[PDB]
Amino acid sequence: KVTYIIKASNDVLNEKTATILITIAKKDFITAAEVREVHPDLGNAVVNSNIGVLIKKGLVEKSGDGLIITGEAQDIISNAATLYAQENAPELLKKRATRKAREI
DNA sequence: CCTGCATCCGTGAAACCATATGGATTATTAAGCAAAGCTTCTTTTC
Repeated sequence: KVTYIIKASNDVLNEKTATILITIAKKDFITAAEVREVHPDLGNAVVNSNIGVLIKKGLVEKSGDGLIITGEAQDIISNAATLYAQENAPELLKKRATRKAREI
């Protein structure tokens, strides 16, 4: 899960901003009060510190009240589900028959 | 010199040679593209 996140980010993160990053990429332009709501274990300035890291890294930014990742963090998520497909859903990553097509 | 008349000017109702030259035009090809067509997964029927 966050193994693929922090591993896919080359360990630039910790688990707090990992699951917060799952929350931000999970619903587009959500409020940080919902982030603190689904993270009751973390403090208000702990969540705001982790958003200070993602803003500090420039991944998650605002749109007025908006909160969303950029495309590079999106590539980190898609690599995370890629390795999650390599190790957790192996037959989901498959391929069917391919047409040639035409023969002389 | 300055008063006094005249006027008059405005003002409206050839051909060629040569030499670059580059920009304009044409051809030629790589990319791409919409449309078609396999391949498998559901969906509907008896």
